[PDB]
Amino acid sequence: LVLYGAPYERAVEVLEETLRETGARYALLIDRKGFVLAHKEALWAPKPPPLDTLATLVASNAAATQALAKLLGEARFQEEVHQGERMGLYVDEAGEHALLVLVFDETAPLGKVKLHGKRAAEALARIAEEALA
Amino acid sequence: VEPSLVLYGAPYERAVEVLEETLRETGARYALLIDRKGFVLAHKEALWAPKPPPLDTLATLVASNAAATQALAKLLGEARFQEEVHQGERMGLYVDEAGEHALLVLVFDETAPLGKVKLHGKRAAEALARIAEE
Ligand SMILES: [Mg+2]
Ligand SMILES: [Mg+2]
Repeated sequence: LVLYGAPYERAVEVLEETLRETGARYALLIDRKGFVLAHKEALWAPKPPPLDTLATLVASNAAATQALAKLLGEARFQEEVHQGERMGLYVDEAGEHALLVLVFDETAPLGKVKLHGKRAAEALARIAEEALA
Repeated sequence: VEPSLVLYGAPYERAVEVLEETLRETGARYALLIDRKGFVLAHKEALWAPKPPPLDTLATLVASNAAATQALAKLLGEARFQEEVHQGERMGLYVDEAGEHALLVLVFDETAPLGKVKLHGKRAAEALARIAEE
């Protein structure tokens, strides 16, 4: 998967609107190998952790949790939320081959992270499908 | 190797009562307390639920994931994640710390609302942390 030109612009605007609606810090669209396709940071937030590193670790986790999903009777998980004391991550599918990642702190309410995250994942899935066909 | 903690006698009965209560309040299928090596310390299944998947394998895989996501937690400034939800189309899993060395796991389907799973799951995990610490 590779986005450039118009579809890239469109994915970046989705990530921008998603950050405004959720109050999350960083939003990324990544492939399942961990390659960053697009990313946006909230102006107010500090410098993120290295985002390629974050993406590789999220893609490792997505491959690894499939065995557990299969034990529950499904090919893979659709979404996962990992909460620390102060930081959390929401990961959702953007179609078959990509993942939306949102990194948030206590100032994003989780309900919004998940609601606008789902919506963003669907918009990104259309972008990704249209760019792949 | 032995478990990080083993329960017996009254702590055990009390951990089992937490698990049964949590199943009733949440509508979840299976409720387990496990350690970070994958041993099942206590488990309870809802009377209506079918036979679970192999619960020793479920605890092992949850424990493997709990080790593996520490690098990602560290990257975000945390020693490890404190709670995780893995959501499938129909099934889900809620994992929460029960003190330093044990994890509460709840396995649910769409008949358990997620807001109940999390609220009663967090209460269970705190009651189990106490049982564990002592
Ligand atoms: Mg999804
Ligand atoms: Mg907790």
